[PDB]
Amino acid sequence: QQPRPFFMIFFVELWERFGYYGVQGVLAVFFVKQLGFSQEQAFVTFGAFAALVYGLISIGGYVGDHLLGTKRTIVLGALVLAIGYFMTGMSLLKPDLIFIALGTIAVGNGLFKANPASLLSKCYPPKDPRLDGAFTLFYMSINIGSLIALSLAPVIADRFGYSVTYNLCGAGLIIALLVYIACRGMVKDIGSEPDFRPMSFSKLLYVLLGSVVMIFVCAWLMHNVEVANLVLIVLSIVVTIIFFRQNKMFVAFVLMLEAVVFYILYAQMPTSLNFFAINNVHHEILGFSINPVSFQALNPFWVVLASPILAGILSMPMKFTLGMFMCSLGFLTAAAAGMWFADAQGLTSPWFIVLVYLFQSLGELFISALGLAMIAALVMGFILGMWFLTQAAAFLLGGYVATFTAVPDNITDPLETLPVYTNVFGKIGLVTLGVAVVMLLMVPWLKRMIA
Amino acid sequence: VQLVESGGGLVQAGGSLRLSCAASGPTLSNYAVGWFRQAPGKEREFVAGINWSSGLRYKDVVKGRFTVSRDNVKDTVYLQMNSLKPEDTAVYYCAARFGGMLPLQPSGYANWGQGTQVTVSSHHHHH
Ligand SMILES: CCCCCCCCCCCCO[C@@H]1O[C@H](CO)[C@@H](O[C@H]2O[C@H](CO)[C@@H](O)[C@H](O)[C@H]2O)[C@H](O)[C@H]1O
Ligand SMILES: CCCCCCCCCCCC
Ligand SMILES: CCCCCCCCCC
Ligand SMILES: CCCCCCCC
Ligand SMILES: CCCCCC
Repeated sequence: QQPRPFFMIFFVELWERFGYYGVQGVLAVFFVKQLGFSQEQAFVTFGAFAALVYGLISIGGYVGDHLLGTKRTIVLGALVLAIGYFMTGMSLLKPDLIFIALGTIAVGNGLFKANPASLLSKCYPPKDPRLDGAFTLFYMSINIGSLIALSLAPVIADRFGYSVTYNLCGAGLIIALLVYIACRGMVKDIGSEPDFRPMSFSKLLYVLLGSVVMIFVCAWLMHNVEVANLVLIVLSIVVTIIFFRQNKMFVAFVLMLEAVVFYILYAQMPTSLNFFAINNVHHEILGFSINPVSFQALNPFWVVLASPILAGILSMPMKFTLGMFMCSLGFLTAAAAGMWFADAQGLTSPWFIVLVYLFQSLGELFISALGLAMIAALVMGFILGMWFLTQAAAFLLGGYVATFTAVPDNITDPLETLPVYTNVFGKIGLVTLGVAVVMLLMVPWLKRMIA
Repeated sequence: VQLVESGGGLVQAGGSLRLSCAASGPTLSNYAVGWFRQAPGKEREFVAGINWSSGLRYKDVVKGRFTVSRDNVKDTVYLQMNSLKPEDTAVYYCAARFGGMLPLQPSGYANWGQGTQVTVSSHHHHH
């Protein structure tokens, strides 16, 4: 059905994402049980980590495009990422390593993330009709790797320790790198322009220096979220006023403020929703005992199933509006399951969290795998900059929001935690319903501006 | 996923026993451990537990008599029972649930030991 380099890219993406979500699924619980962080500390440090891991993606697009070439930057990013995973496994020996290891994952991801997609677009003639389907399968590849990692990582951590799980993430990256090396032939004629000139050792050294410096800057920020907050505050307000001073661009801006809300909500899956499932949900579904942390796997699961269907099955503003209503419903559903459908002991049925994740993953499809491609369509390297910047700000804000659900380590009674989660999840749902409704109010004038 | 209790037995009113719960594969340190007891003709009830981060929960009748503690080098949880009374006579089960909650009902716990018999006899010495 598909070109030969498609399958290489599919499996490289699967394994890289497996490694990343192997870390993401266990990271908040690792902060709490292993480093002894309070839930508030863990939630804000996860917010900072995810902010860096996402805000740095623009660099890697630029480096693959103009400095080293897309194929070289895939190799470099995979190597830095694997190093980061093995470094995170090493930090169970040397705890003071953890932040440097996390910054190495961030920078690794920053270099790697944008590049396989770019490579994939180049495996097909310029408007080959199979591209829509090839990119849907690419997203499903991300989510198969993610599903395996989110399901299995917590089990592995429970039975073998974190060092083994982080090392297995590293291993997933080394097998992605091996699949790339053993299919190098498939992509000999596919790449960006620097890929085909000889490599510039000056630019390679510049990238390695910047990478290292930025590893240290990330480790610092993750250790001191209170100045990351101000760095991103002032950065946002100053790119706010650079933006404001330079009519289809005002559409990209409001679309971005809505993607911000979506990413605040997305940020809850490894933090507040994860601990909600730990604390206030039955850990038994269809008669099987599971690790509650594995519940995060319900999002990629619903994506893997829903993406072909939705591919089969207005324009830009309505799709974003529908995604926002869906995320609203996911949180109102969580709030309702706590308010009305809980046990005497304060525990709620896992089916309610299955529906929460279905809603949230529909929202993801409508908003997240759509905004970037067509925000560009409305619009350039500045908006790519400021888009990844606002999404980093969204993960910082998400960590701060998750802290309203943080449970002191001495609380043991689920009826004591149930009302906290339901208050926060319901207010998140009601605000995101308001936001979705003003989105819908604005959809017509938006659709006109896109003309 | 399989826990083994140890340390039950027969003791005179006012004596002590120490129950221990151990786990096989999963590190017990990620788990709230609750001790339940079934007395003849009654339902399992929550006696006492410790969660994954040293929060404790007790049934009112056993406060100031029972202590739950945790050794996370031996991956083991203890129930020290002092001032034992006849009504403490029961089968004691340890149970394990991931995380920091100790819910009161057996349904909140996925993993269960087989149970040790604790008998407290009103026997005392002759005066
Ligand atoms: C919706 C997300 C579900 C993801 C599904 C889990 C996928 C399979 C994981 C490995 C296969 C099963 O391996 C094992 O099986 C038993 C019963 O099934 C489960 O249960 C046991 O282990 C886990 C974690 O170690 C504990 O949190 C759990 O309380 C315990 O009873 C776990 O899932 C897994 O330790
Ligand atoms: C394909 C050629 C690979 C060249 C790798 C050179 C790495 C230089 C190391 C400089 C360290 C800062
Ligand atoms: C005292 C512990 C400090 C840990 C730092 C270890 C650095 C390892 C570099 C790979
Ligand atoms: C295709 C090989 C890329 C080499 C990059 C190595 C940088 C250390
Ligand atoms: C852009 C919204 C920032 C909110 C700070 C509390």
